[PDB]
Amino acid sequence: QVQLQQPGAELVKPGASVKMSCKASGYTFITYWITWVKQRPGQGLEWIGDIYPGGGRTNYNEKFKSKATLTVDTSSSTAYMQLRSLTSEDSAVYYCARYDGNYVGYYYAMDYWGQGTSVTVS
Amino acid sequence: PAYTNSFTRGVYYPDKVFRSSVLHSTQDLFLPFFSNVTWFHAIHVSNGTKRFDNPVLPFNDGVYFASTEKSNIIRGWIFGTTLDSKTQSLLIVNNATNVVIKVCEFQFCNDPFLGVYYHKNNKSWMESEFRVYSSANNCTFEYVSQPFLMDKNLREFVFKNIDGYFKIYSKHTPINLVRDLPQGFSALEPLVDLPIGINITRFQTLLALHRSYLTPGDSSSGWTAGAAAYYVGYLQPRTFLLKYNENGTITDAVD
Amino acid sequence: DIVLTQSPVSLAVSLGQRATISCRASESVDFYGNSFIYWYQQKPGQAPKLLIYRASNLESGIPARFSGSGSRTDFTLTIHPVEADDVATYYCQQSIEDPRTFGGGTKLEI
Amino acid sequence: CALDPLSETKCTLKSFTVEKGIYQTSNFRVQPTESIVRFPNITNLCPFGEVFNATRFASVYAWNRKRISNCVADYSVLYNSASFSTFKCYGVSPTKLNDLCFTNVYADSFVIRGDEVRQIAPGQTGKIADYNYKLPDDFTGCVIAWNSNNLDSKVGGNYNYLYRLFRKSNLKPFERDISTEIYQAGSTPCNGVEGFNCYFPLQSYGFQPTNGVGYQPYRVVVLSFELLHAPATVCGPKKSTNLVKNKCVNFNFNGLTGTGVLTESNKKFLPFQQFGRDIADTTDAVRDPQTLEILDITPCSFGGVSVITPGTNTSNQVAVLYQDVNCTEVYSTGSNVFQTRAGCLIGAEHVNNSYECDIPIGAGICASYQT
Ligand SMILES: *[C@@H]1O[C@H](CO)[C@@H](O)[C@H](O)[C@H]1NC(C)=O
Ligand SMILES: *[C@@H]1O[C@H](CO)[C@@H](O)[C@H](O)[C@H]1NC(C)=O
Ligand SMILES: *[C@@H]1O[C@H](CO)[C@@H](O)[C@H](O)[C@H]1NC(C)=O
Ligand SMILES: *[C@@H]1O[C@H](CO)[C@@H](O)[C@H](O)[C@H]1NC(C)=O
Ligand SMILES: *[C@@H]1O[C@H](CO)[C@@H](O)[C@H](O)[C@H]1NC(C)=O
Ligand SMILES: *[C@@H]1O[C@H](CO)[C@@H](O)[C@H](O)[C@H]1NC(C)=O
Ligand SMILES: *[C@@H]1O[C@H](CO)[C@@H](O)[C@H](O)[C@H]1NC(C)=O
Ligand SMILES: *[C@@H]1O[C@H](CO)[C@@H](O)[C@H](O)[C@H]1NC(C)=O
Repeated sequence: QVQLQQPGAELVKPGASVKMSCKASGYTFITYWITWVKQRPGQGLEWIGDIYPGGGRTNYNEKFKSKATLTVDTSSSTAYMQLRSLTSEDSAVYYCARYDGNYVGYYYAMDYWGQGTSVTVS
Repeated sequence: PAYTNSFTRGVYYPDKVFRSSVLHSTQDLFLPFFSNVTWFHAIHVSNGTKRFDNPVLPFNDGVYFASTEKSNIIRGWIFGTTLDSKTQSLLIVNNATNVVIKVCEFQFCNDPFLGVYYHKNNKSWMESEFRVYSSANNCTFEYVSQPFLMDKNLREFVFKNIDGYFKIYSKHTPINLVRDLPQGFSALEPLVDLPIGINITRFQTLLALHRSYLTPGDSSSGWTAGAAAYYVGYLQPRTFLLKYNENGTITDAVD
Repeated sequence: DIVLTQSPVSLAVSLGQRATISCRASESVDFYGNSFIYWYQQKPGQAPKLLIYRASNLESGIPARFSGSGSRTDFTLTIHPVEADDVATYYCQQSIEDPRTFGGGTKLEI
Repeated sequence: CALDPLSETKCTLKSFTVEKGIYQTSNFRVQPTESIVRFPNITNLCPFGEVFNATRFASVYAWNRKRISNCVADYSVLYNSASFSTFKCYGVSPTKLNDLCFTNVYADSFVIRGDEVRQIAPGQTGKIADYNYKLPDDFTGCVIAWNSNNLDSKVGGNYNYLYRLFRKSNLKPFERDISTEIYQAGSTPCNGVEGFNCYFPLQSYGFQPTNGVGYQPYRVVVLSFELLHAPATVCGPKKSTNLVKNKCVNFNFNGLTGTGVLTESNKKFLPFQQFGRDIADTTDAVRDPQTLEILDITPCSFGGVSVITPGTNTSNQVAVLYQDVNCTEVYSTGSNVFQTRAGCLIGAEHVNNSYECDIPIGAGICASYQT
C-alpha cells in the first residue's frame, strides 16, 4: 500500500546544484514527517534534516545547515532535496524516510524508506 | 481624638535574619518608644444610637494596629493611595475561614462593610453579600491563607510597604488591662510578605457589620459595635538596638 | 551530539545460533522510562529496514527472532535463531536529542 | 622553590643557606571539590490538571482557551500519563519541553471524534481543521489527544458536543467562531428560518459507547508556545541537588552562594527564621529548604604553611607544618603523620621523651634534630 520512491541515480558537475525528488504514496503525505538520511558508500548513516509537509516546518542539521535547502510540494505529495556547493566529499547515497513523530507511538521510528539515489559528483 | 502612650511596643524582627546572643543594630521604620498613640473609637454606643466614624488616616510609611476586641469585631484593613478605581487598592477580610486577599481597582462606598446575616436553618453567621466596593478592575493578585484573628488577648498587627512589598508581622498576647497597652515587651513574628507593588498613602480600618447593623432601622439591637476600638501609631526612621536570646526571641530594645 | 558505537563490527554466527549486537550511547537515552533507540537492517543494494523501535518493541512484519534490550548508555540486540538471509548491516539510532545520530554499524556473516 | 618545602623556605628567605628555625613560606587552602545547589519544593505549579482534567469540555467550534504564565510547566505528569494516544510536537522536542522557556503558554481544549484527531495539525484539511479549529503554518506547540468514551458518551447518546458543519470561509489560525447565524446555501435568503437552501452551521455529535474507536469522542488539549521578546514567564522548575555533609563544597541556598563545608548542628532556629549570622555579620548557618534542620557553616579550613628545618650546613631534611588544620584535610601525607594543638606536622616522629626546647612550633611542642 504505502510506496515511497526516489530517482535511481543522479550525476552532477562539481560546483553545481542538484535537486532530487522524494515521491511518497499510499498514505496521507501531510500527516507524516519527511526525514532525510545520508549514507556514504561503505560508511554509516548520517541525518540531514526533517520536514513536515503541513506548514513547511523545517529542522536542518548544524553540519548541513549551509548545504541542505529542503522544500516540499504538497500538491504532488513529493519532497524536493536541493544540494549546493557540492564537493568530492558529497558523493553519497541519500535516503528519504518518514516518521510519525508521536511520543506515544514510534517516536522518531523510520518504518518506511525510499529506494534512495546514488549521487556522484565528478 | 484620644491619645495614649505607646509604652514600648511594636518591635518586629528584621527581615529574615537570625543571631544567637548577639547585639546588632538596624535602621528601619519603627514605632517610637514612649510615643503618643491616638486611641480612636470607631463606633461608640450612645437606644443604641449610631456613632459611626472610621476616619481616613494617612499611612505615612507604617501603621501599628492594636485590637482588644474579644468578639473579633475588627475584621479588615483598607489601603490605597487614593482609595478609588483610578489606582489599585488593598482589601483585607478576616472571617473564621481562609483569608481573602483582594487587590483590584475599587470604587469604594462611603461605609465599607461585609454583609453577614444569621440563618435560622444553619444557626450561624455566614456572609450574605459583599458591599465594600462597586467594581473590581485590574484584578492581578489574589492570595489565600489561614485567618489572622482567632479566639481579652491583645493583638499587634504592624503594617509596612517597602520596595513594592507589603509586609505584616503579628503577635498574640493575653492582657489583663484592656484599657491600656501593657508596659511589657513583645516581639512581632514575621508572617507573610505580599508583592502588591502599589503605592499606599491612606490607612483605613474596616469593621464588619452584622445584619442587625444592616437592618433598615439604624439601631443595631441584635449586635453592638460599641466595644470596637483600634490603636494607631506612626513609624519613623530611627536606628534601634535589639537583644536576641539563644532561642532568638526578641526580649528588649532601646531607642 | 550523541555518538553510538556498535560491537562487534564483524560477527560470524552459524545456522541456528545466537547473534549478539551491542550499541553504546555516550549520553543517556532513557527518558521517563522510555528508551529511544532503533535498530535498522540494511540489505546490500537496498534501503535499511526498521526491526525494533524504542529498543524494546517489535516492528510489524519483523520476525520474532530479532529482539532488543538495554537501557541508558548500553543497548543490546539479540537475534535468535540466525538464518542465512540475515546477512546485512545493523545500525542503532538514538533520537532523545537533536541532532539524531546513528551507530557505526555491524557486519553479520553466516 | 616549587621542588620541595625546604626549597620553598630558601625561596622565601632569598638565601641559599638558612639557619635552624621555623619560617612561614606559604599558606594552605582547601579548594572545594564541587558546587551544590538546593531549592525548596516548588508550589507555583502551572494548572495542568485544571485544563487537562476538567469535568466539562466545550465544543470544538467553541474551544476553550486558557492562558498559562507565571508558573512552572511540569511536564513530568504528562510524561507519566499512559492513557495518551497521540503526543506530537511541532517546532519543539517533547523531551526538551522541560529544558525550554516560553514567554507565554496558551492551552486549548475541545472534544472531537477519533478519526478527526489527525485534523488538528498545521497544514491539515477537513471540516474540523477549516471550520472549527485551524492551526498556523509556523505553529509551535504540542497536540495531545486520548480516548474519552467513558465520560463524553452516554447510553442515550451525548449530543452536547457540536462541530461547525457549514461555514462560508475557512477559519483563520487561532480563531474561535461561535456564531449561530443560518447558513445561506443558495440565492434565496434565509431570514432566520431554515429551508431548502438554509441549514444550521453546527451539527451535534452522536456519541455512543458502541460506536467504536473510529467514532468515539476524544478529549484533545492543545498547548501552544510562543517565543516573544518579553521576559519569559513559563520556565521549568529548578532541580535540587543531593545534600552533602562533612565535605567542603560550594553552596547556593536560594542566593546565599557561599563557600565552605556544611556540618550537622545542634542549635534550634525560629520556625520562620532560615539562616543566621555571627557577630561579624557573616554567614553562620542555613536551614534546609527541603527538610527542617540546621547545618553549621564553617569556612573552608586554611592557614599558613610552616617548615621545620635544622641547619642546612648540618642536615638536609625538613618536616612540613600545617597549622590550624586537622590531618584529614591534608611532603605528601603518609610519612609519620602526627597531630598537635598547633596543627598537623608531617615528617617528624612523635616521641614521649622530653628534652629542652629548641625550635618554636606552638602549644608546648618543640622540634630538634636528634636520634
Ligand atoms: C500626647 O500625649 C498627651 C498625654 O500624654 C496628650 O494629652 C496629647 O494630646 C498627645 N498629643 C500631643 C500632640 O501632645
Ligand atoms: C467567611 O467569609 C468569607 C469572605 O471572604 C467567605 O468567602 C467564606 O465563605 C465565609 N465562610 C463561611 C461562610 O463559612
Ligand atoms: C531556648 O529553648 C530551650 C528549649 O525550650 C530552653 O531550654 C532554653 O532555656 C531556651 N533559651 C533561653 C530561655 O534563653
Ligand atoms: C488526569 O489525571 C492525572 C492528574 O489527575 C494526570 O495523569 C493528567 O492530568 C490526566 N490524565 C490524563 C490521561 O488525561
Ligand atoms: C518536599 O518533598 C519531599 C518529597 O516528598 C518531602 O520529603 C519533603 O518533606 C518536602 N518538603 C517540603 C518543605 O514540603
Ligand atoms: C655551618 O656551616 C659552616 C659553613 O659556613 C660550616 O663551616 C660549619 O661546619 C657548619 N656547622 C654545622 C654545625 O653544620
Ligand atoms: C579533625 O578535627 C578534629 C580534631 O580536633 C576532630 O573532629 C577529628 O580528629 C577530625 N575531624 C573530622 C575527622 O571530621
Ligand atoms: C608514648 O606514650 C603513648 C601514650 O599511651 C604510648 O602509647 C606509647 O607506647 C609511648 N611510646 C613511647 C616510645 O614511649
